[PDB]
Amino acid sequence: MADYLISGGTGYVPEDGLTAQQLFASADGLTYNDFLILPGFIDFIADEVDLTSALTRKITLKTPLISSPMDTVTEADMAIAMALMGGIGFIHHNCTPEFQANEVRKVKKFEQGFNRDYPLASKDSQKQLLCGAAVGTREDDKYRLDLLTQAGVDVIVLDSSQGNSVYQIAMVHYIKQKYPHLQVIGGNVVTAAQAKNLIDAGVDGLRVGMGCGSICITQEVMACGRPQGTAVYKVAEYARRFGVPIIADGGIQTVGHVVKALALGASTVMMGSLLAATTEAPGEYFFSDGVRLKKYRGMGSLDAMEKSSDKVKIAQGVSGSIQDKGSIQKFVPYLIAGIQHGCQDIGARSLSVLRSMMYSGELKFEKRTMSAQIEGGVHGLHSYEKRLY
Amino acid sequence: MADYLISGGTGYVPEDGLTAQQLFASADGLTYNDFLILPGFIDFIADEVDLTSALTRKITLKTPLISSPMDTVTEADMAIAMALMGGIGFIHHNCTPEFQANEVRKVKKFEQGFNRDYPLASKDSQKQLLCGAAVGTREDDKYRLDLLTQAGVDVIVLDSSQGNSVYQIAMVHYIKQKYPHLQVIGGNVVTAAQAKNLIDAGVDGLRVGMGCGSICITQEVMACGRPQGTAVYKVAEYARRFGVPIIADGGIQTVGHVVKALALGASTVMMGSLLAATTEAPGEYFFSDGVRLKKYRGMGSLDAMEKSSDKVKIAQGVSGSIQDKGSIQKFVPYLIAGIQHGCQDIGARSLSVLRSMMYSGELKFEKRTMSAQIEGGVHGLHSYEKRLY
Amino acid sequence: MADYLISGGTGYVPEDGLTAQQLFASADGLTYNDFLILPGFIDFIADEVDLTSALTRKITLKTPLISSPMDTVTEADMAIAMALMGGIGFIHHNCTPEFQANEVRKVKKFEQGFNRDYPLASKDSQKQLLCGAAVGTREDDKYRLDLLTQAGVDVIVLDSSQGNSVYQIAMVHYIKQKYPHLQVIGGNVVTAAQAKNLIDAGVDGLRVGMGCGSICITQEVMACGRPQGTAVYKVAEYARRFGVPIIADGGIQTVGHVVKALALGASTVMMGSLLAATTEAPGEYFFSDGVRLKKYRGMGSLDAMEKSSDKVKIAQGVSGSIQDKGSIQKFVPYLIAGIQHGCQDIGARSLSVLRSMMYSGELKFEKRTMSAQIEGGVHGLHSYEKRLY
Amino acid sequence: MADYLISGGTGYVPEDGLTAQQLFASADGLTYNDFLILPGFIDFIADEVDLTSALTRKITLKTPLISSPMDTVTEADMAIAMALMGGIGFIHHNCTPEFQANEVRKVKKFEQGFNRDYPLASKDSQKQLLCGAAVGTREDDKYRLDLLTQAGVDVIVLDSSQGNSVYQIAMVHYIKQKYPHLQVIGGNVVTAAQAKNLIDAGVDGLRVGMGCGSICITQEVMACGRPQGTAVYKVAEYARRFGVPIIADGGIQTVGHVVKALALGASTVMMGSLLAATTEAPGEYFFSDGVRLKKYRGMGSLDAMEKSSDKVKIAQGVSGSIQDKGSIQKFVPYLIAGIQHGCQDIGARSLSVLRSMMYSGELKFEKRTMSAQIEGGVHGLHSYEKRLY
Ligand SMILES: NC(=O)c1ccc[n+]([C@@H]2O[C@H](COP(=O)([O-])OP(=O)(O)OC[C@H]3O[C@@H](n4cnc5c(N)ncnc54)[C@H](O)[C@@H]3O)[C@@H](O)[C@H]2O)c1
Ligand SMILES: NC(=O)c1ccc[n+]([C@@H]2O[C@H](COP(=O)([O-])OP(=O)(O)OC[C@H]3O[C@@H](n4cnc5c(N)ncnc54)[C@H](O)[C@@H]3O)[C@@H](O)[C@H]2O)c1
Ligand SMILES: NC(=O)c1ccc[n+]([C@@H]2O[C@H](COP(=O)([O-])OP(=O)(O)OC[C@H]3O[C@@H](n4cnc5c(N)ncnc54)[C@H](O)[C@@H]3O)[C@@H](O)[C@H]2O)c1
Ligand SMILES: NC(=O)c1ccc[n+]([C@@H]2O[C@H](COP(=O)([O-])OP(=O)(O)OC[C@H]3O[C@@H](n4cnc5c(N)ncnc54)[C@H](O)[C@@H]3O)[C@@H](O)[C@H]2O)c1
Ligand SMILES: O=c1[nH]cnc2c1ncn2[C@@H]1O[C@H](COP(=O)(O)O)[C@@H](O)[C@H]1O
Ligand SMILES: O=c1[nH]cnc2c1ncn2[C@@H]1O[C@H](COP(=O)(O)O)[C@@H](O)[C@H]1O
Ligand SMILES: O=c1[nH]cnc2c1ncn2[C@@H]1O[C@H](COP(=O)(O)O)[C@@H](O)[C@H]1O
Ligand SMILES: O=c1[nH]cnc2c1ncn2[C@@H]1O[C@H](COP(=O)(O)O)[C@@H](O)[C@H]1O
Repeated sequence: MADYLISGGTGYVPEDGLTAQQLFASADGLTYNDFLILPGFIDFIADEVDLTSALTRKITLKTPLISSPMDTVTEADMAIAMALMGGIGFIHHNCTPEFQANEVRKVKKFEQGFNRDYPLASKDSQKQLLCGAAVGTREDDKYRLDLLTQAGVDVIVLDSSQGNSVYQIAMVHYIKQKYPHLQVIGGNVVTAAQAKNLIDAGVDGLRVGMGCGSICITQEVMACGRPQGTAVYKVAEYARRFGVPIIADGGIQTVGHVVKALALGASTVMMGSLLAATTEAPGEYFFSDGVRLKKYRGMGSLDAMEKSSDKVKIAQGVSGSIQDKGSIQKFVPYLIAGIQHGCQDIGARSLSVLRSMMYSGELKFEKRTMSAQIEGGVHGLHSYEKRLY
Repeated sequence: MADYLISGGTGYVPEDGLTAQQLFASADGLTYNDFLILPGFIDFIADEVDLTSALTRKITLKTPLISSPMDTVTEADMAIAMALMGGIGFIHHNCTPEFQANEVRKVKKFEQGFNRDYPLASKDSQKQLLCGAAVGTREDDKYRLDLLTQAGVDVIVLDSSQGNSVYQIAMVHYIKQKYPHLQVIGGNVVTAAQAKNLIDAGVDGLRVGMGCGSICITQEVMACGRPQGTAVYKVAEYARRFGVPIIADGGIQTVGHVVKALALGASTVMMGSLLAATTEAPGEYFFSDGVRLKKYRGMGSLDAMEKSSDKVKIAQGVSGSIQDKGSIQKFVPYLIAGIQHGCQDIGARSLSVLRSMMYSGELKFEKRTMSAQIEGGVHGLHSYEKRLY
Repeated sequence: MADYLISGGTGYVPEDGLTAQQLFASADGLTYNDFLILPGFIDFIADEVDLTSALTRKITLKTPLISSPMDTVTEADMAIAMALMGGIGFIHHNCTPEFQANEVRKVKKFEQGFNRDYPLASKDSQKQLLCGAAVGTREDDKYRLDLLTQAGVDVIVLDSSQGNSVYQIAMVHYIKQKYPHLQVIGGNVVTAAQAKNLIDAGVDGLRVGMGCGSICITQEVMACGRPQGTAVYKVAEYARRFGVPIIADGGIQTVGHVVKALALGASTVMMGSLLAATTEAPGEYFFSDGVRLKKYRGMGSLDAMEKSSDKVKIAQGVSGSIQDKGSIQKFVPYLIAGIQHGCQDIGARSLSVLRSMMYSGELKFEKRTMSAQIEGGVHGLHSYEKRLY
Repeated sequence: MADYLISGGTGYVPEDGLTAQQLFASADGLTYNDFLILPGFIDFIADEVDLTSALTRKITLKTPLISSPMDTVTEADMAIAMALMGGIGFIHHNCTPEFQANEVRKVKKFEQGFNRDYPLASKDSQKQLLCGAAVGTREDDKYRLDLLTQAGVDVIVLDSSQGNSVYQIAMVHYIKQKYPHLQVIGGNVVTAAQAKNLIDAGVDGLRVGMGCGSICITQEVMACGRPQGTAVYKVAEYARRFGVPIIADGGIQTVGHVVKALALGASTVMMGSLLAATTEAPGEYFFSDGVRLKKYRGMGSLDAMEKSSDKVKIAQGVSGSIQDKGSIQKFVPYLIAGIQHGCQDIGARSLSVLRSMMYSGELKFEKRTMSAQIEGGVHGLHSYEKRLY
């Protein structure tokens, strides 16, 4: 019985798999599809799994999930639904300042019932729903920010492809002195050197990803960006040294990508395309080839840039369509159950525990070859029907 | 004279290829498609090749092949046919306890003739066919297990996606105390750390693979699993230290995948999709686009979970169809002859010899690039017809 | 302020140094002099440090220190003194069976006072001092073992240069069936492959080291042995999987070697030359060139083999002398204070905690070049006097 | 109990240490002092160890030991004694042809008794002692070789610092056509490329080492040679492909160097300095500072090149003295017992088995750091006396 004397509270666990530190040592360009998380020990049911998540230094959500500040994803209906599910939405800024402040006002005034329960409903002190908003880094964004702070916005995201700029750092120093209470997320960043300049400017969170988004062409136009899994791991590991949470933003096609982003050190995950074409996503449904579709586009797509408007405009995103997904109040419970089940197979009873296992090297990972990615999908069938829930 | 003095019973063999230990040192995600086994020396005919296989610590099969405990693969007709061919079948548990015990009873009472010959017919002491059954890890599975042990079941498989759980370890300790004679296979596991907890619980065999199965989506939903060749090699090497055989389960598309699974240290191989849509697989044939198909589905697909029905259910598998393959009594002889010719090209006269050559580093392997996998398949033709036998 | 959300109970610690696994990855021949342990965090005084140590599966000492079964180190006076200090002594077997049983009898009958205090005095259930004895693997050792078990010996060490033998495994099986209460330490071993056979034979502890001891010539005579730090790490890691403690035996010149041996996974440390030429070490003091010396010799030295006696005898050790060190009741408190201060600088409040930090990767090491070993000694002085306490 | 089914005749052995192939992969300059052989499993007594050794393609000695063709080591008294002990001696050629043929004649005419027993006495078909002789690669060496073959010499060594020459290859072709029965050892070589040219010329054995010998200065004069352990391993591995045995020549200070040389693939070991200053070594004893010494010198030392004398001669060796060792009939039994005990600790019951274990990867090695070489010698004593037997 005296095994406790020879190694204390450890006990022997066979070594198998790679720590996150080893998984990224090779300096390949790993994205979420390129690796798996190895199963752990299960000693809890999947419903016990705590999804409590830092959005910023001060704001805590009960679900890691965020709707992206895009004009085809997040206006007040999306922000209300995401808050009720225990995430948040950032109202997009491809609209007039007064329009965006009116969308924020609708979220802050919602009250519910003015039929279901929302035990994760992600409220502020006054029992109003939490709301985020995007702003740019121009001089008009100072006026927009006056209106949004008057409308009771809880958190601001500085909304750029490349947040490591004098323009953004000046905007951070301006917000943190004029509205010291206001939580500011800087971004986008993909390197620790970008993250250090915004953390030194005093941001309360970071938004991580460049390229990677489903509608994005920044990598093939600008040559610039990073494989998103590697960016999330590198920026989360840097931001963690300063107590700064990160949002893994863009490239999330599946529940398994969400679990990978959280496991690599993201505190929250931001989705455009996964929440696009829901009932709460702005714009109308339409039929093309007998499929109920809704528009979805990059904010640096030409039609997104033509709205509300150096002579030649470089596209950084595409405009397209996503098939109807139903309602956020149906889809986000599927994401929550999928995340909890993923955490349960991993043996983490909490997302804070999941990241603690990753940084301690208790959590183990495994690379996938191309043939392993084929083997991990559906293969060898004549036909099949992938109904996820 | 001098050769024996200078190096004993060795003699010089040029070094070429990698040992299994070197093949997996790189920590890539190798699956079966990612590597080849190098040819050895042939000094026997392929019909000399002994396919004798440990299923558990106590049970030996004269052939390595197992039918998977799936409701579209293994009821009594499959289990009878697989036993007569010298494998075994595990009766699925997506049915009431009395139905599954009646399927087991039909296997144990079969006798043959109540006409081919079955010199590998895989029988117990009383000359009844061997039968396996699946059970879960709930409290109803204790009653199910009582009925199955009354029906004379020879071996139990504990049937989970992630067998390293308190629920499963408790079910192992319960079976081994109440039914000490009964052989228990634990699983599914893909890591040695999972394998150690079930081997310490006292399982008699392990079932290896998570993801990998043709109908499986656990990797894209849960983020969790392993490339199956790597999982088989790692878990077989760990389980071997304790005298525990392993079943390589799922991702077997070809005879070459079976030979690879056995070469990597699997004692037996379990198939769903390769034995699905045979005459003995449960369910009816049907025609769609002029092809004779039969249903094949994951046990964690939604329509499989609906049978005999936490409000939102997460799919871990798809539902689909496989093209008709004929009869087990035709197809399993093709698998046996294919395994024997593979062993003959390798220079192993037995599967025990094959694994001994692998652990001693006598058996050599070679990685395949993507261009080598293309080169290894059919290429450069206008059209062709792949008639396998 | 929610830093706990982003990484749970870990918290950020800069990475510096190597884990023990990395320190031995290079496959150099590291001994204790070849590496340092890096300092940790101090949150306790050195006297709080708990030195409770497993000698075997069942026996616990309150100090990690053992006197070696050598005829110039351990008879009853050494064994009494080492037990009173909270270690143990193994009575040597280079004597008649009746003489060794009489030495053991003197330890078991001691009582104290028939005046310092001994709060670590390392007693049995009946409040007698613990005593070990050595035996060989011949047929006369069965009679010797009968006398020693009648004399009330608590633990047996099987005393060979190379314990992985049929002769030794047979002696283990013989002891464990005839004397099932009796604790057996196997050895000497230096590889996990040797440790496997003795652990499978059923030893309760292992003695680790071959060559390495101050009087050793086994390496330049037999070509056979291992660098002792590497042997301790590799055998302790293997033995830990089975709950078997290890004794790091030989090559301990300093307190820092003891702290290194314990950090590398040794449960206890065995000393010959460090405890030789104390007042309790057998044999007389003598003067040569004006220095008070006592004889110290290997048990495979020719004069040690000439005592109590294939015509040509191979020496495996030398015969020599050590300068007088005083008394065990003065020297072992210096070793204890040195071990506790080493643990305090490391940041481990217990030896069980120290090994837990090492296996978990929290304890970091650092290799020393030859120039770093020079820099870590006394250097650049005209003269100096190294008074240790 | 079917553990044989899962891995055949292998059985599980924990991997620990390096195979010889891995030990030399790093391309350091390992000599014998730089590595250890790890202990194996002992299932035999050391006297069972068979030391039967190929000298050439045709000649077998019962002991691996050869006296070097040096004028301070091997004339007829040494060659007789080495043959009676079950090695051989090569009579040196720093003499006139008639003198060397008379030394060979005395060995071939010896008979014994014209009283110990010599069960290893290393005779030819006619029950005469085996004798070797050296020759050079000049035209006078053709006449010398006529006389030596008339005197009944059994084996010739071609005696050069650098055997990969037109002069030596011509001499090999000349011997093999004029005396087809006569066994020829080529050398010295240290690379496989040198070995390939002499093996293609048709030598029956190789002599391996350049520098390394105790009296060597070839490395600091010529810049040319190899670390002897590495040379033995490389040349033995190459020569083994053709069934050619190797002599490891020079740098043998200890029994452990002999066991290392044999384990690295040497079939026999050649000694100068270890057999110098024995009673059978040519030259007289003399006293200097009260020590009974005998001269020992390199054959390329100036005073060795003066005997039997562009104009400037380069020393390749030193002239010196060795302390008296006694008689070959006392010392060679110590070498034999030391080799057998080293083999017993390693777990090889034969030298053919030892080399088979090394090439198959079963024999494991371990590098020594400088601090491990210190720890492996005598350390931490005031004084000591190293009596070897
Ligand atoms: N994450 C991505 O990979 C990514 C890539 C492209 C676009 N987007 C999104 O599309 C939208 C537009 O992105 P963007 O980066 O093109 O917008 P942006 O306004 O940040 O940048 C456009 C250009 O204006 C410059 N700029 C910004 N503020 C300035 C100031 N005060 N003075 C002078 N120049 C200034 C920028 O450096 C850049 O050259 C945002 O919603 C953004 O998140 C995201
Ligand atoms: N590739 C694979 O290995 C794989 C992947 C997915 C599903 N499957 C198969 O699909 C079927 C279902 O797999 P599964 O893992 O979903 O079934 P499962 O019943 O093992 O697990 C379902 C859930 O219930 C939990 N659970 C199990 N026993 C419990 C108990 N007593 N109390 C409380 N909670 C308990 C589990 O931890 C898990 O959260 C099986 O046939 C399985 O083999 C296999
Ligand atoms: N550093 C070390 O670990 C080391 C090295 C050398 C010696 N020593 C010590 O010196 C002493 C002698 O060591 P040793 O290994 O020479 O003693 P030993 O008795 O274990 O071995 C001596 C020889 O006898 C053989 N032998 C042992 N039992 C036998 C049996 N029943 N039948 C036949 N042969 C048998 C062994 O295999 C070996 O060849 C011990 O105190 C030992 O601990 C220790
Ligand atoms: N460690 C060693 O291997 C080593 C090193 C130096 C010397 N030695 C020994 O010292 C002795 C002398 O060695 P050596 O190599 O100096 O002797 P050597 O006669 O082989 O070489 C001396 C020189 O003469 C040349 N030579 C040889 N045969 C020739 C021919 N027919 N025509 C023209 N040139 C020819 C050689 O190439 C070399 O330049 C030998 O006993 C040898 O084994 C050994
Ligand atoms: O026009 C664009 N080009 C590049 N990236 C964009 C653009 N518009 C939005 N993004 C990014 O894409 C993310 C959404 O990606 P998705 O979830 O994969 O669809 C957003 O949150 C932005 O970071
Ligand atoms: O619903 C499911 N999801 C994931 N894996 C499954 C599911 N049902 C069965 N499996 C696994 O898939 C294996 C069969 O894989 P196949 O032989 O490649 O078709 C089974 O034996 C199970 O381990
Ligand atoms: O004759 C011998 N040769 C080699 N090792 C020995 C011999 N006798 C004892 N030993 C070992 O040396 C250890 C003591 O080493 P020391 O503490 O460094 O002096 C003992 O416990 C034995 O393992
Ligand atoms: O003059 C010389 N220089 C260098 N090596 C020599 C010389 N003479 C003999 N040797 C080598 O030294 C070996 C003996 O080395 P030892 O046994 O270490 O003393 C001989 O067999 C030769 O290969």
